[PDB]
Amino acid sequence: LAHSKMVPIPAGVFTMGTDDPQIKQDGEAPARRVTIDAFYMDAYEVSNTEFEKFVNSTGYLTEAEKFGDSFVFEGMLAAAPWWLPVKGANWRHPEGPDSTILHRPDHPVLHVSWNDAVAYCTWAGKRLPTEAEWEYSCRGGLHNRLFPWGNKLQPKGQHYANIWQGEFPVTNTGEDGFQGTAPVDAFPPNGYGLYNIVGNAWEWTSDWWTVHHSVEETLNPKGPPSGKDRVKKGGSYMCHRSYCYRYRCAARSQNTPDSSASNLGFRCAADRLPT
Ligand SMILES: *[C@@H]1O[C@H](CO)[C@@H](O[C@@H]2O[C@H](CO)[C@@H](O)[C@H](O)[C@H]2NC(C)=O)[C@H](O)[C@H]1NC(C)=O
Ligand SMILES: [Sr+2]
Ligand SMILES: [Sr+2]
Repeated sequence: LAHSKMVPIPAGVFTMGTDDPQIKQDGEAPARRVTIDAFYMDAYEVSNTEFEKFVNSTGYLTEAEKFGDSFVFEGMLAAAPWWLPVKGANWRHPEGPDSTILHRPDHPVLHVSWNDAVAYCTWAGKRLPTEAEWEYSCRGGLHNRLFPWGNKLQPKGQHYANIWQGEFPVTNTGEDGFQGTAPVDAFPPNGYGLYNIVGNAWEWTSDWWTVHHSVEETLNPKGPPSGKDRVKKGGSYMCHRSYCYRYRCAARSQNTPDSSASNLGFRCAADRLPT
């Protein structure tokens, strides 16, 4: 297991966003041409084992631990009735006090805030990716497709990402092999070597959130200089077309940087290889 390994994302120009927005309120449009310099992206979402190495090294206490609660999806025991603030829910106890990560060391770390993610990535000699880096990487060398792999949800009748099957929120059939999270190395990689870029855990990016984008061509854009929420990408194991079609690379959502939840993690990026 090399779950802190990075892959080289090649230099290129790509179309960020879409002129066929599916969630218009989220500023998926307009499509815009963005140039990205070559850099490195973590192949995997940061796992419990990998975060535990960080915590072991630094003593870091996450914002959820200090606040004393975090958001948990009701189905596995607020922004929606199915999100409950649970006392003692944190990265070690993802559904609250009497849950554990002992049996899921290779699953993505959860209940990590934007600040927690920055702390980890910087500790690791890395950083968060920008939204544009994240989206470019998500698209995996394909142009204007819905998903990392193309436009079909189940190409060749195969599951390609961990999202919801069944009637949300009452019934998760586990058709794709996982009701909650999957191991960070589950499912096929995309064209650049990334696993679970869409689905599984949401991923923080460095950008402040806005819904107002120009069509001007940009180079290594960093997002707006100010805001109140940071951008997160890719959707999660909770997402279903019926209520939440956010497992597309162009999709985007937000949370305040001190926020944490049972479907939200991250991966790191770097300009160059670290030690
Ligand atoms: C984080 O630190 C803990 C505590 O040191 C590690 O667990 C110990 O690891 C040693 C060495 O393999 C074992 O002999 C002990 O049995 C473990 N102690 C306990 C109380 O579990 C743990 O492996 C570290 N985590 C990571 C991801 O490196
Ligand atoms: Sr699933
Ligand atoms: Sr993901």
